Amino acid sequence: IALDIEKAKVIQSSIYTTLKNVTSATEIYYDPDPTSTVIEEDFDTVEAYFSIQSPWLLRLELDRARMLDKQLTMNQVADKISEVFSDDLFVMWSEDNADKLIIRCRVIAEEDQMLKRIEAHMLDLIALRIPGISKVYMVKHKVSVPDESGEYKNEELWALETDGINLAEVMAVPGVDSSRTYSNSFVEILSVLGIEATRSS
Amino acid sequence: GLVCPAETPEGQACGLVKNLSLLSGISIGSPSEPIINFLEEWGMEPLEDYDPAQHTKSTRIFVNGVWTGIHRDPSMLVSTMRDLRRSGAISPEVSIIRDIREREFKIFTDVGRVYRPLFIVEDDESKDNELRITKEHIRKIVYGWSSLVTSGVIEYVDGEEEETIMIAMTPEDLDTAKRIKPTFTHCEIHPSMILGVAASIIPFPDHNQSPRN
Amino acid sequence: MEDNNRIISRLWRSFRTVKEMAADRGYFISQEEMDQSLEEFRSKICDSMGNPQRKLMSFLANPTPEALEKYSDLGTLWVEFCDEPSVGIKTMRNFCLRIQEKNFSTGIFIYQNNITPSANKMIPTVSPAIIETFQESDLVVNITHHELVPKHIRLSDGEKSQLLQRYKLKESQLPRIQREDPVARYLGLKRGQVVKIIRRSETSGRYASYRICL
Amino acid sequence: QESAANIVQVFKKAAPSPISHVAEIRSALEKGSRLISTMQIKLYGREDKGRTIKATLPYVKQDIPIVIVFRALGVVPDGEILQHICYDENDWQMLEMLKPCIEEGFVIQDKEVALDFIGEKRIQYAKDILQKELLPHITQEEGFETRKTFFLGYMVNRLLLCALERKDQDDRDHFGKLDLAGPLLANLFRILFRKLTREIYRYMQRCIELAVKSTTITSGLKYSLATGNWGE
Amino acid sequence: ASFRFCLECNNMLYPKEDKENQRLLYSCRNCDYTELAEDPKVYRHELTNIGETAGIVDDIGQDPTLPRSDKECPECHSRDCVFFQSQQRRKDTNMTLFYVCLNCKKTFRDESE
Amino acid sequence: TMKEITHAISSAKEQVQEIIYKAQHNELELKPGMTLRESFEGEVSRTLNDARDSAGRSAEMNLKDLNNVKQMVSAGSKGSFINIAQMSACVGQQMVEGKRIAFGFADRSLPHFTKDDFSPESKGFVENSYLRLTPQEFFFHAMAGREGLIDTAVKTAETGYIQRRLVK
Ligand SMILES: [Zn+2]
Ligand SMILES: [Zn+2]
Repeated sequence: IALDIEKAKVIQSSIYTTLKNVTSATEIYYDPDPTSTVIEEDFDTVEAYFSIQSPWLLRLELDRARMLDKQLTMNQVADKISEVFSDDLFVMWSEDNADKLIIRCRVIAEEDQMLKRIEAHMLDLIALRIPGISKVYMVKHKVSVPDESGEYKNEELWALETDGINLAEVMAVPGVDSSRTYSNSFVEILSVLGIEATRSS
Repeated sequence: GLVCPAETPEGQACGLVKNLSLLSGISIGSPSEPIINFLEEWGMEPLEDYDPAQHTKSTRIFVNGVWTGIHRDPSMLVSTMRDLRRSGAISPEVSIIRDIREREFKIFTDVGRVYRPLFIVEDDESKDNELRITKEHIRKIVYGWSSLVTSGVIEYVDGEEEETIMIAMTPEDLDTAKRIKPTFTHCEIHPSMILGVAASIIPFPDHNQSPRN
Repeated sequence: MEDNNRIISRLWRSFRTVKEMAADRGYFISQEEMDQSLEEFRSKICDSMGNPQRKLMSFLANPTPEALEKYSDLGTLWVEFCDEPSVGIKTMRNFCLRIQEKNFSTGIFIYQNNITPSANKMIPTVSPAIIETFQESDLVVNITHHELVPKHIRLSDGEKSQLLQRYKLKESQLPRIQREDPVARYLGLKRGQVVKIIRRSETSGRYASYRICL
Repeated sequence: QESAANIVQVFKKAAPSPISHVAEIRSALEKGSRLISTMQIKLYGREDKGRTIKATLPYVKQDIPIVIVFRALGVVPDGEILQHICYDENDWQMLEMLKPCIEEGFVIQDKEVALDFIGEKRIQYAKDILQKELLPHITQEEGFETRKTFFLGYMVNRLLLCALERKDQDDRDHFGKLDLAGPLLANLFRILFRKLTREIYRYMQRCIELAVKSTTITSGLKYSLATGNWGE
Repeated sequence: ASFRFCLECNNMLYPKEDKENQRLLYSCRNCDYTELAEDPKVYRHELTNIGETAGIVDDIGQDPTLPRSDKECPECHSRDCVFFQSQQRRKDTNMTLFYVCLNCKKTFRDESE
Repeated sequence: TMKEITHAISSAKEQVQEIIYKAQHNELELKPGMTLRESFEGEVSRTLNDARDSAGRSAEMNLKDLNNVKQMVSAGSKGSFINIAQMSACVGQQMVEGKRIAFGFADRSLPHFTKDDFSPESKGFVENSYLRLTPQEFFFHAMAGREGLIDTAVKTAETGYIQRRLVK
């Protein structure tokens, strides 16, 4: 896969998206009845989630356009969330069809203090799809190369350039050539590929 | 206007040493009270007793960096002080800036504010659309510069007050040879005044690579 | 398929790498034994549903017909893997002992996430033999394979005691290489061993450098 | 000799720092001694961690959480404090921010304790640093506590006005924000006449029952003007 | 949110739960005052668009440093308007023009999406 | 030719007024990785530059094999295209820190300008030739050169340090 346009993207988005980057707002309401809400645009989302806790609520309103960019799914998003805390935090969510994406949840001695520390632990210590690797652009480069017929010829190939640096990890990713990867951070290169390769850099 | 763009030492300290334009002058140090008073007696309800909600969009006023109360409708407080300076009853050296876009009133007596002089425009023409100064004042030049100011025909604009005015270049205007040329409150005495002693002797400084000048 | 389909694809590349290192170290191994496709691999070290059981991957290998020619006493190596994603000081004695008796000389445990501080503090406790530790997530891609990584090579205490005479060197005057150097580990060096590096050069074609391991 | 004084500035402080944003104001009496001590109205808690507001005062070792600075000033109840900072009860965001801060000072409930936590002997000194050191311009008189309070309020405001992306970080090089000859002699003369002042104090402190060496103001002036070294 | 204080000793309001009856209370920790919940909403984070209209006193037609466009508001149909861009100092904002009319004080844009 | 150029700046001026109208309407999409605003500049810049580029090129081919300045350029003994350009055609766009003359004055270049003027006559584009700058143009230009002079008076000895090190 060289001039595989879509293959480029397919790797881009596989190299750090956090809950914090898809959440338009978060609120913590008081709903003591675990079988209906004090909220309108939520009703449906309860009843349609009982077939095939603490009275303190925490709602998140995720962005639509933001779920198409980094591409995400309520099923996934939550799936992640749920398995992050696990058996001591029941969570629910609407379905991608709706006109308002949401995620409700409760815990399981002063709860308004706890359900707020778990406000952050949700927006800054939880990843969805690595680290230190922000912006990641794509480019069409000039790569001279051996035609079968001998002569060297123009065969541009897509390449992903980053805006941060981690190697040991972004190296073992399915779809790259851990024989050509390269960070200008020589410091790193030496640590990963052996002083020699370091010198080369 | 205040400093010459060209004259300044090469290497070492470069830009840490500035020279004054021809027209620039520095403030000296007037007194505050004859204006603090002159105020809290023309609409300035003192800070001491303030109420944020009864007085919503209350334009707050500052004096030399102190907050001496707010004022209700200021539009006039403004075009009164400005009429006071032009007759010469609040030193032409003081600075008064009205920042509508924030609702505040700047008062400066300070000593060390560089200022330049400009012609006043004022749409004061019940005969058209104009520089308060006329070709009668000119040819009239017992008529010093002290009078050109005591008649509200020219004003001393410091850098701060500058922010809220609109200056016209060529008084007049505002051939396949000359250089192509592209609300006013003041006009420029003359653009060739933004220069200081140094460049003033340079012929056609407007034709050389700036770094050479 | 979920996201466990990949935790296999990797354990496999990490594998082949081990092999390569073992043959490059100076042992026997067929190019095929390295080229075991992902397919014909699954059904060989898996149980029921589709999970790989490592306790059955570990193996041995030995000094090639050649290796015995430059390096006499180069003993036999043993590579081991473990299903305990956090192996500790206890499941350790099973390794520390397994060789101190079979009498090999080269231990190679592949800890998945991490070994215990109580554990590894029992490595240099069985000489002459020596033991190494390699994290899993660090052997997924053979580092030697990299573009910038030039070919290195060991040197008998003969080929070494030669370089020195041939260049009139006092050992210290020779370019060095770190013990914890990625490549140094890969070929399993030791404090006192030399390494000839041979890389391409836009000036002569090939230059021959040497690094002793401090 | 050419940054102007007595003005409010707000600066963002790099990702690596316990402080988020901070607002400062360099103050000095336009006429009279002229102290060079600045006010720091910080804002701890980076743009994440669960965000207090503390400020620095002249001569105080550590920093104080704005709430106390208010009660220690003359404003003891909450919401009367938020009174000064925020000017629009319908601006929940800002107010929210303040919340955590109020909790900080919730432990000191009056002017007694207010001026205390600032370490009978200690309480008295507390006052001092507020009438002669705290935002010393405005005036160092006495019965104006109120005024300084509205400032420290206008300040804590300016801070947030930015930490909420409504106003940019202050433009450090906005020329609008020159001590000629005349002024120079001033700050210089004082330094002199003042040594003459406390000189004339010694002749008066020996007479167990003329003296004014008018050479310190003559020779002092000369030295400077001669070389180029102002300070004595 | 728009939270509340309290009569008596004007202070901050902390919430507590009506255990036995299941409902929300607000209170004070200086005295004793206590009031029921105004709304089930307690806290919001919100990760803007408010502040583009930035203080526009009628006098905004006296700030000479502002541009002049000869359009015509969507109501009074005049031809003396002044404008600018959002005052929201955000490097990522957009560039649409907001207009004020010397004959009303409206807020019509140039936008079209 | 002095005319043919003038109108290569006028038209270039409108290809700017045009993309400014089309921006003051939100009628343009954000080129991935860039801000809606930044992407506005990115074009204005690429517009004036290409304008200026041929502005000069018209004169370049307009100077016969007798023009002395040309001669001194072909011989390779002094100056280049750029030079002729800035002397017979258009001086160019002025700049500091990489962006056309800032807004030191709240929302404007000089007090002689209407707020929010993002045009080129405000951001520092000297449309004039040395043979023929307007105050504004003349100023920006200075602010631009000023940045230049700066490092030629800084990189001068820090470069020398870095040198010294390599040596020792
Ligand atoms: Zn109360
Ligand atoms: Zn209207």
